[PDB]
Formats: sequence, structure tokens, C-alpha cells
Amino acid sequence: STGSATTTPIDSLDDAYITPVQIGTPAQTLNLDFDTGSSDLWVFSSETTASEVDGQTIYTPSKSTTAKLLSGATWSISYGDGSSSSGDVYTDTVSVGGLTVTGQAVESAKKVSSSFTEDSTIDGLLGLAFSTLNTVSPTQQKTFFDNAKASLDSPVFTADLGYHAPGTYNFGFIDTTAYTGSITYTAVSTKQGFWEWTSTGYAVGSGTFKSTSIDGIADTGTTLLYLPATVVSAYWAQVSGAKSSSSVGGYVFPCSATLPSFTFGVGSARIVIPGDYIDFGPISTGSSSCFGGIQSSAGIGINIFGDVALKAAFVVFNGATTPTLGFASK
Ligand SMILES: CC(C)(C)NC(=O)[C@H]1CCCCN1
Ligand code: NA
Repeated sequence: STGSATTTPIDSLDDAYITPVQIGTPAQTLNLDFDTGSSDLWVFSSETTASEVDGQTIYTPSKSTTAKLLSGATWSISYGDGSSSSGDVYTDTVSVGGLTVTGQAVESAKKVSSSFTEDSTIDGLLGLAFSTLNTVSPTQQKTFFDNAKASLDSPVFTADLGYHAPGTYNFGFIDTTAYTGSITYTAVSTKQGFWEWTSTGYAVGSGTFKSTSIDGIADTGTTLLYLPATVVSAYWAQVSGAKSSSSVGGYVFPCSATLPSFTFGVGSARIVIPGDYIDFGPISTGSSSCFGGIQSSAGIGINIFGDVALKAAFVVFNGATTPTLGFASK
């Protein structure tokens, strides 16, 4: 089997991407944020505290003939940005892009933090990191990918995120029309439950490539590129008037600037992030200070290749016995 779904920016900045997901019978379609940095499939629901729902579409298990309470199971998750959610668990039929999993754990939110309530466009998350990070207790649950894997034509999924445009998530096959050149595969460590890999270095604009190992994770659920402070300082030093602002919470730059590209290494290959991808626009409406898309990881404990980086590539998440990541230009 295979599946193929279009993923769409939630706003004009590509803050996140949503992908329609069918849950239940008859189908209830919710727009979920596919997150390769977490392992819970959770949704706004008929159980979510009413004051914490503001425009989201909800899953109502009582309207699904295939929904079953997963008796005694609870979940609670905290993300890198300080947001959180928790609740109870149903199993139900979940389909993505024509690929169906029966008995998928659908984590129904009873409570969500303010940042979820305030985002009317995101109806929940679909985690695609390793199932060792799933938060369901007392019986940990599998991701949608892990449940689909044995049925897929090839044990893979691919992320093809758009810059200010829709893109695609495919399951079970690699669309050889979706990228240019060849795919470079690189090793993955699953020790922290992430798609963790080591980049071979970076360049800023037309500058020399610096060969240096940068461990980090491939995370579709993170908007920006978080790298070591040395690398980030080297990038923003090439932008007149850029500075790190403790008031704003990262590097800002004059909106009048033209940003340089950023290149990262994948083995002997190179992925180039155009400068425009690193513009996240005014810090507040009408400001002439703009927020940068490359930020320091120093206050995180891990480097994160988020959407800024991933959208510059066709990315293969190879879930074979020995997982690997692949990157191609596009
Ligand atoms: C995408 C935004 C708007 C940050 N929503 C959130 O509060 C979620 C997004 C996925 C990672 C954890 N935080
Ligand atoms: Na922000």
C-alpha cells in the first residue's frame, strides 16, 4: 500500500503545515500538523475543555462506529516551545492520503495549552518520530507510520514541504519526479527517539564550506533552523544590522535586508536554503525589524533541522530495520 497527501502552510510565513487526516467511520477529517519530532497522534475532541477550543475541528468518538476507548490509557506531552496537551485515548481507523490503519491510537485532548487554542488552523498533531517517544501510559502506543509500515510497499515516508506553497507527504514510495539529482542517505541514531543525524558542515552565502559535524534532528514540527551559536553568529554577521535581541528572543534583522543563502552538508552533498526562506517577517505588525529563520540552539540541548531547512529538500525518512535519512535537492 501507499498514501499521498498534500500539506498546506497554515499562514503566509509557513509557520506550520497542515495535512488532512480521516479519522473514524464515517470519516471525520481533521487537519493535523505532521511532526517528525514527536510520536503522539492527538486531536482536539468532543472531550476538550470548551474554553480551550477556538475554531478547531474536533474529533467526536461517539459519532464513530469504529472508535473504542483504550481503557485506562492516558497521555500528556510537553513540546520544546513550552506548549502541552493531555487526555485519554481511543483506537479508531485513521487514513492519510488513501493509506488506512485500523486500530490506531487517537489521543483525545481533554486539555491543551494556550498556543494550541490560539491556532484555529491546527486540529492536532500526527507524530512521526520513533514510537519510543509516545507518551501513552500505561501501554505505550505506536505511531501511524509504525502501524502502517508492514503494509507499505517500502518502509518509508517522504516530506516535500513547500516554500509559501503546498507540498506533499508520501507513505510507502519515493516519487522520483519530486526531486532533482540523486538522494544522499545518511545514518540515523534512534537513541533519543528522533530522526537524529549528523550534517557534514555549512556555508553562508557564497562563502567557503566549513567541514564540521553538526548533530541534529529532522523535525517537520519545528518552524525554524536551530544550530550552534558559532554557526548562527557566522550567518547573521553577513547581514548589516542583524543582532541577537533578548527582548524579542533571537536574531532580528532589518526588513530592508537581502538575506544570504545557507548551505548544509549531507555527506558529500549540499542543500542550499535560499535567503528568502530565512525571512520570517516583522517581529510585530508594521515593524521594520524582521525575525530570522536561523536561530541558536544553545538554550535547547539539541540542534533542529526544522521546516526552514527541510523545505529546501526532498526528505526521505527510511524506517527500514536500520533507519536512515535521505536528502535531495528539488
Ligand atoms: C505551530 C504552533 C503555532 C507553534 N503550534 C503549537 O503550539 C505547536 C506546534 C507544533 C510543535 C509544538 N507547538
Ligand atoms: Na515567533
